[PDB]
Amino acid sequence: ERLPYDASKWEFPRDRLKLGKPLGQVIEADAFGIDKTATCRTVAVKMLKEGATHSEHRALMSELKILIHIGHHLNVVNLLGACTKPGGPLMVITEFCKFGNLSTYLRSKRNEFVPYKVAPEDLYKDFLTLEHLICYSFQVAKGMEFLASRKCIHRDLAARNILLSEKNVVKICDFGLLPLKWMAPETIFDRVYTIQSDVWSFGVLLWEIFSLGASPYPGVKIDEEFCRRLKEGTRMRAPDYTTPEMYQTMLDCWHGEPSQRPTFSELVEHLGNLLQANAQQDRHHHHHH
Ligand SMILES: COc1cc2nccc(Oc3ccc4c(C(=O)NC5CC5)cccc4c3)c2cc1OC
Repeated sequence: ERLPYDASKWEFPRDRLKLGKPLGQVIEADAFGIDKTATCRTVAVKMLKEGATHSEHRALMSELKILIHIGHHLNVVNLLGACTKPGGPLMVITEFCKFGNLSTYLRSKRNEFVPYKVAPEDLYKDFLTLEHLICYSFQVAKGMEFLASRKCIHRDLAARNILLSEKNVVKICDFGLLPLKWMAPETIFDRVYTIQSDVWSFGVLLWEIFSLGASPYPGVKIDEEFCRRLKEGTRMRAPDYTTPEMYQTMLDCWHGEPSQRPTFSELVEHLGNLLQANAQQDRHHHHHH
């Protein structure tokens, strides 16, 4: 809230928005002239319900200022404008990501997956591959490195909070706002949220990605015994689409001591190298077959 609000730069006229169908509250809409292109654009709008508690108002208002303060980054949902002046409801507008959350998307591609491609490639039009999985991981790491470098803590980093746009570009959203499955031990037992606890979560996210949309800790009940084992040191087993290195990155993220966990910067470099390693390998697979 301390943060300022430049209406000149962000305010957008309400009658320039055509509110469409709901998505989640979040609504799909068309905005005319929302950006320089002065064209029509599909956008996602988060708005307050009729007569919302003045608490929900500043809540959504701070959501808008967080976005304005954080700034722009390709891997973080982009703020396009807002309706804050009197005359209608408060609305925060962001770019639209047509494919939705990464989790649901990955689940829908389980029958359309191959670790890598070889000619004839049309046998794999729009197929998910290891490069895709590692690439999504890389992008989210960069987004997190971006948020972290700004003292911003996600608090709920999971696949459902990752959105997918055109050309396999993923974006982080709903930051700084059961979920026990993504919470680090210290967050559960001490209620402590740090950048390092977001790393633990990144670990669960990795698992989601390499399980192609699976729910973490399958078959396990989330009770006292579950939390205890998390403390004892017990960890999920490798997911079905993981590579050896990736599962170790998960384990690293799930280190008991927060300080011993990798930083998002380290993770960006690591996943970056994995991505290249995979590409080289793929070039060979592709060249000899
Ligand atoms: C096709 O399905 C969807 C596509 C979507 N594409 C883009 C954005 C969507 O919802 C969102 C997600 C996060 C925010 C935040 C925000 O992240 N605020 C925190 C930054 C403080 C602030 C303001 C509006 C938002 C709209 C979408 C929702 C969908 O359905 C659920």
